[PDB]
Amino acid sequence: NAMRIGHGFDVHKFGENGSGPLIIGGVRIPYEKGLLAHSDGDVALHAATDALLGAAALGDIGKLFPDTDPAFKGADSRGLLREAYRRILAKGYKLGNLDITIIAQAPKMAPHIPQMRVNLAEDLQCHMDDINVKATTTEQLGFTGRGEGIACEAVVLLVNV
Amino acid sequence: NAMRIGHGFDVHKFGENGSGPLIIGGVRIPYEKGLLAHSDGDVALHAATDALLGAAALGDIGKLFPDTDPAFKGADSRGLLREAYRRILAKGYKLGNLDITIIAQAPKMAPHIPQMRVNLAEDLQCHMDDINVKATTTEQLGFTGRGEGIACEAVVLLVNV
Amino acid sequence: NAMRIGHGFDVHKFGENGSGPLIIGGVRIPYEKGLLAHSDGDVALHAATDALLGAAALGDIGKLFPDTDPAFKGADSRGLLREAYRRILAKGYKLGNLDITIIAQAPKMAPHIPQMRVNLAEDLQCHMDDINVKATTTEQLGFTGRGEGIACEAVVLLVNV
Repeated sequence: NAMRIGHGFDVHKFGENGSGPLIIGGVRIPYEKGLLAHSDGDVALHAATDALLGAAALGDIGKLFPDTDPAFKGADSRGLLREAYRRILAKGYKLGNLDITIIAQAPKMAPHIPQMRVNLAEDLQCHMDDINVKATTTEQLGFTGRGEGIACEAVVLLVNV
Repeated sequence: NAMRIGHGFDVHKFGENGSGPLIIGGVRIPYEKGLLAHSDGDVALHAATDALLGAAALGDIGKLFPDTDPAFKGADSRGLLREAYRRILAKGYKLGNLDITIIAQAPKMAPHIPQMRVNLAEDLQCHMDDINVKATTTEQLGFTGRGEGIACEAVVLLVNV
Repeated sequence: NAMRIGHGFDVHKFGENGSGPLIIGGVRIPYEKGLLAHSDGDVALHAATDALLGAAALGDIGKLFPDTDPAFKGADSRGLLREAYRRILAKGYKLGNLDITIIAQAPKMAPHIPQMRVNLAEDLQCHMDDINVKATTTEQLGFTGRGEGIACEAVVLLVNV
């Protein structure tokens, strides 16, 4: 039972032309709209969490932190990540590595990726070499391209201890 | 050559407002429309199969079970899964673990996941701990959100014997 | 640090009704439009590259080959792949296996997959058994289904040397 694979996927619709400014990978990114979600609305962490729990066959964030429950209204996605990893460790697994892809027309994710990596390496208690983050656009096609929300895909490897 | 990775992806358009009621992960889920496909139309099994065959570098379900061939009109996706695994075993591989994500606005996948896991653990001849299933919506965005079909992504790890 | 996982994702919008004819997985496929990209516009290689670099926590193709830089206007995606792998080897990793899924309504990818596999096995310097390629459509749904562009997802396993 040496190694386990996991996959995550999250999308959030953009809000009004208010503020937010969208938080992603625990980083506050200036933008003229934020994302609409029951929680912090951080698609990168949501997708990373789902990957982790999925690898551990623990379901997903829903299965750990009921979406219905008012205790998680606006809750910090970094907190959820951190709890999820505590459970994974409990079960005798440890992060191998993590690869994330943000899918967004705008804003540019590039400048914020180093800090995102810092946050995750901190949260999954590991060296920053086990964390990789990418962005791409869909060349203006589909709802991400039409500019309506952003999406995120994650892929994870867990190692036995 | 210790371990091999695989990825799958399937989508089916919804039919009329007839019946179906859609079958997914081998589970019959009540819903006012079913999916339109040449076979059973089970996106979770289709995507899981593709992942498995992909990891084994065996192509995909097309390469094993010609879509053109009338012998697979309405064929049980569980049967196809089962044959595909027989071939994978033949080649000296065995499931490590499987993680699936269903992408759908409605109906709720939650209540049916335990049974889906039972079906796969049965079919891939393994303990149910090596099988993980998740759902998410795309927050009403895109064709899954517009309610037009459902999509499924799968990720697999094969181990050498 | 035995094995590392990676994920890639690319999409390109179709051009006019001119020529192109679209190049994918290094194969020239007859079609009445080609893809619109700053480079060769080969979504299969782009996604494969991103997976590789992602597994190596090296960022993505952007981080190696600035999109802004005029030296990569129309550049061969096979060249980029090849350079990326040189860097991965430099860091003590080697391909385990690769699985790719092309997502397209038309044209049919089927007949070209053997040759695509030849190109990659050549480029990643390995036996063709470590390379798997698939296509699917989205049953005419979404922008791939509406026929507006094609998309590609890749998944990779790197082994330590």
